Amino acid sequence: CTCVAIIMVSCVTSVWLLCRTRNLCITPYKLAPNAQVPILLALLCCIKPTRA
Amino acid sequence: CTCVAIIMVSCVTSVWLLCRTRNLCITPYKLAPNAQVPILLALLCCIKPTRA
Amino acid sequence: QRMCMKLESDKTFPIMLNGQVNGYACVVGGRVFKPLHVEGRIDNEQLAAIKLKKASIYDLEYGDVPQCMKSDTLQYTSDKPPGFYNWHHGAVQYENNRFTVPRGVGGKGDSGRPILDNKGRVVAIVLGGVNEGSRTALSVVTWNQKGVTVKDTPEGSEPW
Amino acid sequence: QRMCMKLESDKTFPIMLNGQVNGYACVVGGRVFKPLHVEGRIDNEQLAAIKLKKASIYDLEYGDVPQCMKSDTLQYTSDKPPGFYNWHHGAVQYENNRFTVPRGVGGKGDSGRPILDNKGRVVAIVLGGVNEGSRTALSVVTWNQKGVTVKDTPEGSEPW
Amino acid sequence: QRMCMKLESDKTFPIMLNGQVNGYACVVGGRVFKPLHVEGRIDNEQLAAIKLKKASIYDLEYGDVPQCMKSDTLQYTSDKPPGFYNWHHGAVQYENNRFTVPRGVGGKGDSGRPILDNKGRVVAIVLGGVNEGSRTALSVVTWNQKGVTVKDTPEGSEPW
Amino acid sequence: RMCMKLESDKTFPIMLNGQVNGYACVVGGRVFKPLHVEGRIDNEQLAAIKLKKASIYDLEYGDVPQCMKSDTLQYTSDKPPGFYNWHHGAVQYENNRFTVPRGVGGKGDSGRPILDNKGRVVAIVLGGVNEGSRTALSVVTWNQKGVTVKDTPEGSEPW
Repeated sequence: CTCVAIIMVSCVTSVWLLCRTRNLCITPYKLAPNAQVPILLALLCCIKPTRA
Repeated sequence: CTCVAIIMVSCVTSVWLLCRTRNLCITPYKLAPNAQVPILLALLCCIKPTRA
Repeated sequence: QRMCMKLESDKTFPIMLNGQVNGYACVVGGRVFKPLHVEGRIDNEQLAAIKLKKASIYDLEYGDVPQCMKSDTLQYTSDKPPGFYNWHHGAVQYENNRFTVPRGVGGKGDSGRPILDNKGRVVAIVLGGVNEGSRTALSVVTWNQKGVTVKDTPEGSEPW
Repeated sequence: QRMCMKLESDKTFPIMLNGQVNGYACVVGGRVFKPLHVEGRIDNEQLAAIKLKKASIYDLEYGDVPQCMKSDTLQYTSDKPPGFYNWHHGAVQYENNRFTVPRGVGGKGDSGRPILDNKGRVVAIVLGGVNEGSRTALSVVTWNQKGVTVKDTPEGSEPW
Repeated sequence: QRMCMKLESDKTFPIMLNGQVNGYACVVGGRVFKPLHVEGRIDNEQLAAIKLKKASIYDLEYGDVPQCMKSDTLQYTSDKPPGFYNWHHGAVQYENNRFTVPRGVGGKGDSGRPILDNKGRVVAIVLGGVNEGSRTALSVVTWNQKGVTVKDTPEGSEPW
Repeated sequence: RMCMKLESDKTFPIMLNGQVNGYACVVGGRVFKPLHVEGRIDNEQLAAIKLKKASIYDLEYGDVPQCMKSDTLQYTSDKPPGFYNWHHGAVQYENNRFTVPRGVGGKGDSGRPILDNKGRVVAIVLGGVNEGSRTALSVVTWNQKGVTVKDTPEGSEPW
């Protein structure tokens, strides 16, 4: 249950420190919405560029 | 409790298939509101004609 | 010029769904008929504060029109002859049972128009009505020759 | 100008409750119809020394009209078309059954007005009738197409 | 006089924190940008009744643009030359990186002004910007030459 | 001055479902809302304001923000037998009370501050039945000492 606990710790910390960082890196990008940068290939959980 | 159940079944089914059908037969009638038809004498749960 | 003069005076009410007029709540003969599938608040506190269930078989609401809106609330005759009934998007006349207008009347955002004579007598409320070749039909809700409230629906009806 | 000329000629009688008029004792079709909840004496000795029980289901009194005023008291037709029946505070018209007048008619101190044609025929007497909207109702006491004396009353009528 | 002609026609939206205009929601390139520490309702049902999370590093709300305002909202260029961009409290220009105005622009109740070309191109939004000797600065959110949305901020910025 | 000075003043109606039933008036710091008058207000500096009950006087209070501070209805406590004025006419009375001509309106009116030609609030309407020819004014006012008091004839009015 400790081992089950820490993975749930490592889950939710990974949730925040992915989804926040997935919410970020699109806020700089998906607010300009043209946003010509084909380095979306670092999150691939927040997706769909504009062909550019 | 089965016999008590089925009457409660036969209650609520009678509720809907009376009150819906009492909500109906006044919606055709109590929306025109003159509505000269003295055959309200089929529901007598939704009541009060307009003397006509 | 009674198609616009009289109708602007009528106390119909549009239904802004988040600011978007999708239909007109017309107060007609006592009780009000909101087109039910049309959703949204309305521009009257005595109308938007008005709880109402469904006349779902006809797809209408009801009233509960309070004592500060009634009494010239589009009084009317239940029947209709084949009359030139008029409203914002033009006039209608048809000879047997139905209502059909020239093409391009607009059903979307329109359903809710009470169907007034030049005299100013409601005979129907808009529901829809696909183009039948040339003309645009009208589905409506209306009254029977007996006064019985029916609805008139051609096939492949329009939204609201 | 028949709504005030013809009426002032008629033998209506206000019911002063210690000088305060609360309604009009009118003499209609033989007998007299005093509004019962209206109380106080009357300006006629042929009507002031006159004892009367209750038509409490209708909330009226009755006659017992002396023979001196007989032979001219507000003859009428029991029925009514959608007519512009008129009196002191204006005219009424409604298409089937009810009676509705423009707003501000006043229902206090007035219930007791007989409901006269331009011809001058009483098809009703006021019971009140709440402020409905831009117009105002009239609950009344009137007569069936069969001549049967009835009362017509919308929901939540007025005092007298 | 384009600083008011073009600008009044633009569909910004003030944020009344209980009547108190503390900032302007602006509807930019599709999505809408609220200065997020500014709080309160807004004068559009398309805009008032929407929930929005936080662009907390920039301190803004976000999209929430219904499709009816789509096809006309504040198209722009991400970049800017050192031009005279304009709004209600005057114009702005700077050579390198930033935005500074004549003194007295007002920070309170102002943050939310979009930053429009004479041509009508939104290059940024007000955040703040302390007085710099003679001039007043502007902290903003804007866009990189690459188009990356960034915020340019001098030290000791303003309330909104 | 019975309408020029008053329309310029920052009175505020209380719409109960759109129906005005009284005027919240911002009087020397604290606002004095008639309490039995219910409904929201046409000022959000005033409508988002929680206020407990001065139920012995049947009022609310302030808690008025600071933007409206430095300009609100400066007044005196006392009053001579002056021709104090507002929307529905003027008032004067000699000792203790306030009475106006008939038809001032008690309904939808209680909340008017009671202003001099100079524009000084010595009272606020509470009500006050018709007094034969004239009409009373139940009010809330200030004692000669300054003590905030309410004046009430028998059988006062709704708001």
